[PDB]
Amino acid sequence: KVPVVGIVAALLPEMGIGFQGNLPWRLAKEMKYFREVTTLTNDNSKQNVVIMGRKTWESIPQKFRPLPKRINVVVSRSFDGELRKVEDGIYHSNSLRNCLTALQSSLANENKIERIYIIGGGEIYRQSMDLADHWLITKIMPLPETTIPQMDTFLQKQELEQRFYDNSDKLVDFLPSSIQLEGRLTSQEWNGELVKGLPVQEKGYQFYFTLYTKKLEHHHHHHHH
Ligand SMILES: NC(=O)C1=CN([C@@H]2O[C@H](COP(=O)(O)OP(=O)(O)OC[C@H]3O[C@@H](n4cnc5c(N)ncnc54)[C@H](OP(=O)(O)O)[C@@H]3O)[C@@H](O)[C@H]2O)C=CC1
Ligand SMILES: COc1cc(-c2ccc(C)cc2)cc([C@@H](C)C#Cc2c(C)nc(N)nc2N)c1
Repeated sequence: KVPVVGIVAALLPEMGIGFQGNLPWRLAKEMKYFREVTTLTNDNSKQNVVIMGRKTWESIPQKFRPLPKRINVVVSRSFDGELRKVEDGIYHSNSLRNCLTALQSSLANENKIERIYIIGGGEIYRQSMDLADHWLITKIMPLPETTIPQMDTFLQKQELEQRFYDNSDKLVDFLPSSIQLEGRLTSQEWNGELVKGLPVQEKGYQFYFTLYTKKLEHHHHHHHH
């Protein structure tokens, strides 16, 4: 009932997302996008949830966690169960799946979560292909004289493009309405792939804000009593 949206910054063509527990770039504009998208709501009385694996949590600088103005959920298999408040702004869960079911109960949530953002990392994203309704992927490309950074963690692009289609034409409409983007929508070929979205450049990189949406499903079974 509440949308589940994975959100990620990935380097094309491998969709690399990390190296040695850290982001492989430092892009203030990309990070600003991430902040605004996850923080902002259309309804002023709601907040978003951000869910992340334990290793991702531990890599966020300590001055900046928990992420402000969002409900933070950290998942670890060594936590107690399925959704527990441990500090102001921090929930622990021992289960990505059960945590999502729990967050979705209108009795627990009072219909005051707008969206649930899944914010990483590799392990968590692997498991979220079947859980997310949408993906906000920042598609990052090294400009001509930019060294490709070393990377060790990757989005599952195969499974991605299996389950989802590039719905970037509807990106602007999908974002919370107060966000302001400086690009206009833009299709560009890059190493043999169509890259469609809203362009920025910063440091040695060009990047596009894109939206992926679940492909239409055939009606095989509805459960009847
Ligand atoms: N480019 C981007 O947009 C982003 C990139 N990243 C990158 O990803 C990398 C980190 O990814 P990765 O190492 O895979 O780690 P994760 O952040 O995905 O954390 C993995 C941990 O989460 C816990 N966990 C995983 N699945 C479950 C589950 N189903 N239920 C309960 N707990 C679970 C486990 O914790 P435990 O071991 O304690 O039991 C596991 O070791 C870093 O390089 C980081 O920079 C991260 C966020 C964004
Ligand atoms: C892997 O180490 C990390 C560090 C930070 C971080 C770094 C610096 C500061 C000042 C604040 C937070 C954030 C993250 C995670 C939570 C992220 C992210 C994410 C992004 C930047 N962009 C997009 N598009 N999606 C994301 N999930 C990880």
